[PDB]
Amino acid sequence: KIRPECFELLRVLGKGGYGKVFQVRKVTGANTGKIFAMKVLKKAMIVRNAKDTAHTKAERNILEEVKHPFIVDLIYAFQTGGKLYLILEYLSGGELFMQLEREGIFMEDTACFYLAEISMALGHLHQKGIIYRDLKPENIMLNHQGHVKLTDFGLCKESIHDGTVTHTFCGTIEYMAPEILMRSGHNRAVDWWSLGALMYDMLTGAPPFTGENRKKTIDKILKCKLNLPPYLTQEARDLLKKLLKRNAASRLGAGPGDAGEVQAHPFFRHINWEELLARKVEPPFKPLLQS
Ligand SMILES: CCc1cncnc1N1CCN(Cc2nc3cc(C(F)(F)F)ccc3[nH]2)CC1
Ligand SMILES: [Zn+2]
Repeated sequence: KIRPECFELLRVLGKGGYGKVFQVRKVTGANTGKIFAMKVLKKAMIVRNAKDTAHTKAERNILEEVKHPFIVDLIYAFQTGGKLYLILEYLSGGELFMQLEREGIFMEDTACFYLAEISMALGHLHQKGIIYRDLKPENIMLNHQGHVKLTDFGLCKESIHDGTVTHTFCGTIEYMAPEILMRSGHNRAVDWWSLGALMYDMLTGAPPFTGENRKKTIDKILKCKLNLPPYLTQEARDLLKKLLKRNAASRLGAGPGDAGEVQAHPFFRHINWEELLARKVEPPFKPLLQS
């Protein structure tokens, strides 16, 4: 019978308006001593909002259904009279964002590795009719070995909440597709845009469309006049041009082949997809080894 007293609170990993994420230690039952991450959501801050209650139920359902090496695992889920609990696998490798901050710019082979693993998580989700929608570096974590882990499937993590309509404008919009920003309707092609923005950020040190303020940034994304730096490889530039297109339906990955279309691009010519999925490829960075 899984209950809050089954877990010892160790430390706070994140604090938002909707609740906290803890590192926890299981203290009862078979797994005694096992370390997990625990997300604790404030019911009363959710129960009033309609789209927030829906999103809370969706995260629960997605994570329980999905089993994939590059997507964070849900272990337990339970409720009390005021809190929702999610017990997820503890991931010790930090955020992808931290590795990018350390390095400034990734070498092509480094970027290629992360983008390739991401393309597989993305492909798996699309098979199940799930859309990720924001591939900003802070949404991607690394496991203890340094392999990719997609992890934001639930409520906005912020404390302030830009307006009270949606949660699009609460964090950075620098990796979101134009059609998300316009709310004109969208589909899985949004994830391939976003993979392109993350790629551009990895290879140049900054996202493709950044302005002084939020309005100028939005305007740059909608205009979608891509500036390809001339020192990227021919392969990297060709993939970026194909991912970062205003017209969603013409992006690489947007057709019937989905991840298959992106994976067949020459930028990924040195990737063995069976060995990658099996995690037999050594990551460029091993967080346990880092200082
Ligand atoms: C649970 C997956 C994970 C696994 N292992 C180690 N670290 C992890 N995370 C992944 C998520 N990450 C960012 C974060 N998400 C948040 C969600 C909230 C919410 F309560 F929903 F509002 C609050 C603060 C939050 N901070 C914190 C550490
Ligand atoms: Zn928000």
